[PDB]
Amino acid sequence: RECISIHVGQAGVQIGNACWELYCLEHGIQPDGQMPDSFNTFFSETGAGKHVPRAVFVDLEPTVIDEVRTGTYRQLFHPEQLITGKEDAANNYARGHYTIGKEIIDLVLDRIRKLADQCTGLQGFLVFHSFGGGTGSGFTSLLMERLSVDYGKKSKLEFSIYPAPQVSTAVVEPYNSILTTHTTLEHSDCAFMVDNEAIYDICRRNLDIERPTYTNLNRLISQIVSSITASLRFDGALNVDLTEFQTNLVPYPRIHFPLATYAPVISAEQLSVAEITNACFEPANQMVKCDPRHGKYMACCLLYRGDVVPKDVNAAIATIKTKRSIQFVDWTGFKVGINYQPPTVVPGGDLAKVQRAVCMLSNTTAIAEAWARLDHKFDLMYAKRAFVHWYVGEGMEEGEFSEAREDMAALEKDYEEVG
Amino acid sequence: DLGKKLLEAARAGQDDEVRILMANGADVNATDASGLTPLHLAATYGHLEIVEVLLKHGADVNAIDIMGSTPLHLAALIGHLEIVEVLLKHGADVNAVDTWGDTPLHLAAIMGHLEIVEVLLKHGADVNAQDKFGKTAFDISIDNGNEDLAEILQK
Amino acid sequence: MREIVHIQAGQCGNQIGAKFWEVISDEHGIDPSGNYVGDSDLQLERISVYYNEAHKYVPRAILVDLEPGTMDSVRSGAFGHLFRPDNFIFGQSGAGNNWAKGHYTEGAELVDSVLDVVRKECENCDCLQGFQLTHSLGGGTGSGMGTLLISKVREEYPDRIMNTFSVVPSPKVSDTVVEPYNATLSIHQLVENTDETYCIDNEALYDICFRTLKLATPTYGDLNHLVSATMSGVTTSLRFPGQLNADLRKLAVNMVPFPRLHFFMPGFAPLTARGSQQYRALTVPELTQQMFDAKNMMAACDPRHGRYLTVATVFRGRMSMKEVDEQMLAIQSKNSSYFVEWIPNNVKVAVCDIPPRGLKMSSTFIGNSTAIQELFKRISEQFTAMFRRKAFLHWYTGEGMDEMEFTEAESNMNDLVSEYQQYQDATA
Ligand SMILES: Nc1nc2c(ncn2[C@@H]2O[C@H](COP(=O)(O)OP(=O)(O)OP(=O)(O)O)[C@@H](O)[C@H]2O)c(=O)[nH]1
Ligand SMILES: Nc1nc2c(ncn2[C@@H]2O[C@H](COP(=O)(O)OP(=O)(O)OP(=O)(O)O)[C@@H](O)[C@H]2O)c(=O)[nH]1
Ligand SMILES: [Mg+2]
Ligand SMILES: [Mg+2]
Repeated sequence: RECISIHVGQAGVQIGNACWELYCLEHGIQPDGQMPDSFNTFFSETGAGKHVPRAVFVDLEPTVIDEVRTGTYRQLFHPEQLITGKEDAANNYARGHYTIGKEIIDLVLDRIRKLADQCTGLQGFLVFHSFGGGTGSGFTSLLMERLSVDYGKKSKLEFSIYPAPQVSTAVVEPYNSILTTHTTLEHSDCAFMVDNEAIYDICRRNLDIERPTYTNLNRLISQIVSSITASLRFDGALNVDLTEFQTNLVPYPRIHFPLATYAPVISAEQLSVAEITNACFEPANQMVKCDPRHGKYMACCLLYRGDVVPKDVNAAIATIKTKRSIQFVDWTGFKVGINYQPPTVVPGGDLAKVQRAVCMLSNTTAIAEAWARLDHKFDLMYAKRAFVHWYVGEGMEEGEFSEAREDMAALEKDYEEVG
Repeated sequence: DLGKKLLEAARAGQDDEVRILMANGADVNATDASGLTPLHLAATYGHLEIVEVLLKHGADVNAIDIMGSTPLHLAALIGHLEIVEVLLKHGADVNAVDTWGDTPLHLAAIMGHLEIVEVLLKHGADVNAQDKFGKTAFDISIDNGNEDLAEILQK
Repeated sequence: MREIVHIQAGQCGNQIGAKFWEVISDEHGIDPSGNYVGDSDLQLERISVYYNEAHKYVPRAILVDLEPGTMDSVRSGAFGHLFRPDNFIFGQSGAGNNWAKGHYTEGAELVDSVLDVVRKECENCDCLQGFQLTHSLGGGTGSGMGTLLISKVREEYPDRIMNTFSVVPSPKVSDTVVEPYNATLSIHQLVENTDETYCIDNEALYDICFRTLKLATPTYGDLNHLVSATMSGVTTSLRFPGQLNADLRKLAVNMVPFPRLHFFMPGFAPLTARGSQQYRALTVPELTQQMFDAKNMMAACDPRHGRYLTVATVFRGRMSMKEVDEQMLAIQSKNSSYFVEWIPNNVKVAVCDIPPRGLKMSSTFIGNSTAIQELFKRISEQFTAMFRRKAFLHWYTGEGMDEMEFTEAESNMNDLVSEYQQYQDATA
C-alpha cells in the first residue's frame, strides 16, 4: 500500500511543498490535515481525524525547512519528519555525502523507520532532490545507499532536478550531478529528471511569465509529479504499485530515466483528447530538453486525467502511430491510464483549469543528449582539475571523479547500443 | 682598524665620529666585505652631511661594489633626492651600469621615485639603456602600467 | 554558517575596519549606541553574521595594534564606543614598518592575548563561519603580526574560512622603500593560509582618485571612501538573505578553482568622490560595462590583459532582473575570449533590492582574473630591486629572521605569477 516521500535539500523541500499543497487540494484535505480510502497510500490517519503525509523533509541548513515549520502547512506534517542540521554542504557533493551528511544520516534513517513502522505494506520511496546542490546530490546518494541496505526489497523512485544556467548559483553543479548519478544509479529503480531550463522555458512561453521564480517552476513541476503519482493515490489500473513503474518504463535497469511530456499548459487567461495526445509529441512540452525523433522509444505510458473517454484515447493513439514516426526498439506499445477526476490547479497559480490533461512517460534513448551535455561540462573542468581540491578536502578521493565519469560514459554507450 | 669604524659610522649617521675618525687617518675609500665604501653607505642610509663630507675629502663618487653598484645607484634606489643631486654635482656617472644591467634611471623608475627620475633625465640619463633582460626604464613603465612615470620618461 | 569574527590590525587595518563598521551599521539600522533604528526587517534577518546581541547589537570585532594610539583614534570615531572595550588589544610602541618585529618579536609577544579574545568570541558563536581580517601588507604590524595571527587562527580553527581585505602598497601613496619586502613576506603567508583575499591596491585607489575623480591630493580619507564602498558591496551577499554566495564557504567554492589562486580583483560602480552629488543614477548597461572596466578596479591591473576564471556580480537597487540578465549575458557574449572556456557558466549574478547609502543604483564586481598577476609582478619587481642590493636586510635579520625567508617568499610569489600565466594560456 504505502509510499514514503523523502525531500532532500532546498530544491527537494521546496518542490515537496508544492506537491503536498497540490495533493491536499486533489484529495480535499485542509492545511491542518482535516477532511470532512485511496490516498491512504500517501497519508496516514490519526483518528482525531488528521490525515498526515507519509513524508520526510531533510536539509543540512535550517532556513528552507524553517519556512515549512512556520508556513501554511505548519500543522500538516509530522514535526519530527522536518529535519535540519546547521551547516549546509556548500554546493559540495563531498560535504553532503561524507563530512557533513554523516552527522545527521542516522537520525534521518531512524525517523524514516518510524514512518515505515506505521506501514502494513510499504512499497518504497519517492525521493525528491536537485542534481546541483551539495545536499541534493551528496546527502541523497548517502541516503539511497543506506536505504538499499536497510530496505533491500523496496522500490525507490526519484524526481531529480537537472541544472540550468538561468537559475544556477554554483559553477560546480556538473561535478555534483555526475557524482550523484554515479553513486545513486544502482540504488534507484526509476528516475524522472526535470530540466530546470525546460520548465523555465514553458513558464516564459506558455504562462507568459517574464522572469519565472521558484514557485512558478515548482507549481508546474508538481502538476507533473501529481500526474505521475496519481495512480498510487487514486487506485488506478496502470502503475498501481511502485514495482509497476519499473515493469512498464524500464526494460533495461541502468537506462531508467523516462522523459515526461505534459499537456496542456495554459495561462490563467477546450482541447480534445486527440489534441492533447498530439501535444505529447511536441518538444516544447517536454520536461527535459532533447529530441525523441533522434532516438528510439523503449517503453511509453500515457496517463490521462479528466473528461476522457477510452474510445477517444484509442482513436487518437491509432492516428499518431499511423501518422508520426514513433520508432520503438524491436525488443512497441502504449500503455494507457485514465483518471476521471478533473485536473486541479492551485489557488494562487499561473495555470488555467483544463477539462482534460495528459502526461506521457516515454523511455527514449534521446535523453542521452541531456547526459552528454552534463558530461561535456564535467570534462572541460575536470581536465584542468578545476575546483577538485574542494572535494578532496571533504572526505573524498580524486579517483572517485574518474570512476563517476567512466560510469557516465558506459551509460552513454548503453543508450547507443539499444539504438 | 679605522676603516671598519668609518664604514659603520657612515652607515649609522654618526657625523661627529666620521670627523674624528678621518682626523685619525681613516681610509675615506675603505671597503667592506662586499666592496661598499663609506660613501655608498651614507648614500644608502640617507646621511646627506656625511655624503658631502666624504666627497670633500677624496671619496671616489663612482666607486663600485662587487655587484657594480655606485653610490648614485643606491641613492636612486632608496630615493634620497638631495643626495642624488649632490652626487651628480660631484661628477657621478648618471649612466653607470651594475651587474644586473641596471642604471640609476632603471632603479628610480622601478621604485616610483618620480622626482629623482626627472633629475636623472635632465642630467643625461640614457633612455635607451637596456637591463640584462633587454628592458629600458621606459619598457618598465609600459610593462607595469605606470602612466605617470611613462609620461615623465618621454618629457 | 552564521557568525563571522572580524579582526582589524595596525593603522590601515583599523582605519578601513572602522569605516566598514560605520557603513554596514547604517545599512542594518544600528546606531552608535547599538540600538536598532531601521525601517525594514530585511535589515535584521542576518544581523547575527556581524553582530552579537546582548537589545543592543555589538560588532563581533577585535581591534589590534602594536601602536597604542590607534585604540584612542578608533574610540573617538562615531562607532568607537560600541566596540567591546575588552576587545582592544594593544602594545607599547609600534613596529616601524619592520615585518620581522610584527611577526617574530614584539608582535609574537602580543599575539596570545589576541587569541584569548578570539577564543572568547568564537565560544559564543552558534555556528562560526570563519574570520575576516583587515590589514595593510606594507607596514609592520598589520602585515607581520597580521599574518602570524592568521596562521595561529588557522591551526586552532582549521575547518573555518579565513578571508582578508589586504591593502597592497604603492609608492604613489607611501614612499617607504621597505614596503615591497613586507608585502612579499606577507603574500607568501596569504598564499598558504587564507581561503580568500580581496586585493585592495593603493595604486589603483590613488589612480581612481587622482585621474577619474580629479582629486588634487588624495588623502587616506579619499582612498578609504572607495575601500568602504567596496567592502560593503562584497559582503552584501553575506549580510542579507539570498541565493548566491550567501556565506564564506559557498563564495569560496564558486570563486576559487585552485587553492592558491584565491586573490580577487574588487570592482565597483559608480565611482564617487566623497561629498559629491551623484546625480542621474546609472543605467543597468552602465553599471554592467563600468564594472568590468579596468578603471573601476580596486586592483591596479587591466582585466583585458588576462582572463576571468570566475566572476560574481551584485547589483543593488530597484531595476529589472530581466535587463540585468540581458546585459550580463551580453557582456559575456561579446567578450567570450576573456572568460576561460574550461569553466562553463563562470559568471554569477545577484540583484539585491536595498541600495547603499547615497546611491539608488550600484554594482560590485568580484573577479578571479589571471590579470591579478600584474599586481604581483609590480610588487615582485620592487622587492627584487631592493633585495638584489640587500638594502636594510640587517634590520630584519636582527629580529630573528633569516635571509632565506626573503628568498623563499620571492620564489613563492613568482611561482604564483607563473600559475596565473599557466591558466591564462590554458586551452579547452
Ligand atoms: N526547480 C527548482 N529548482 C531549485 C529549487 N531550489 C534550488 N533549485 C535548483 O537546485 C540546484 C542547487 O540548489 P539546492 O541545490 O537544492 O542545494 P542543496 O540540496 O540545498 O545543497 P547545499 O545548499 O549545497 O547544501 C540548482 O540547480 C537550482 O536551480 C527549487 O525550489 N525548485
Ligand atoms: N588605503 C589605505 N592605506 C593605508 C591607510 N593607512 C595606512 N595605509 C597604508 O598602509 C601601509 C603602512 O602600514 P600601516 O597600517 O600604517 O602600518 P602598521 O600595520 O600600523 O604597522 P607598523 O606601523 O609598522 O607597526 C602603507 O602602504 C600605507 O599607505 C589607510 O587608512 N587606507
Ligand atoms: Mg541548501
Ligand atoms: Mg602603525
